[PDB]
Amino acid sequence: PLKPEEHEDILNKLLDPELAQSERTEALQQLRVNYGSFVSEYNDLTKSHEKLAAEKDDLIVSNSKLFRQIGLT
Amino acid sequence: PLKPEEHEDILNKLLDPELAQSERTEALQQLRVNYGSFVSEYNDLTKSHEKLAAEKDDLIVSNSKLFRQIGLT
Repeated sequence: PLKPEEHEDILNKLLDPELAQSERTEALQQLRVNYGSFVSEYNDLTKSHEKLAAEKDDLIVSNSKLFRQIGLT
Repeated sequence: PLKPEEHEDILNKLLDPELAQSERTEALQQLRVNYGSFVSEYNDLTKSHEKLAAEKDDLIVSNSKLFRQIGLT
């Protein structure tokens, strides 16, 4: 969910070798939290889509058989 | 695109305050490389799951019409 820009700033902040240890730990924690959530959501759309796909496949085959008959007649 | 496990490794590597200044920028790049991808696949997936969703409902509709039609013959 973090806009590539927003995420970019963080990548920035972490560039500083002299960044406090408290603030750089905080930054890496946000990357973690955000990445975990992202993966989660992506993982849903991916299982939800895989299913939605299966249904489509059934229907394509089903209809291809029916359509072969609108031709018989 | 980057296994949670794989991303977890990077975030730990970057926690070390001593890490080689050249080296943290290197790894700090992957988080931008990978994050670029992710934001993409997720957008295409959403762009695709929308479309599939529609096609699915239409296949249902065209399945109903095909069937019913063959029955008139």
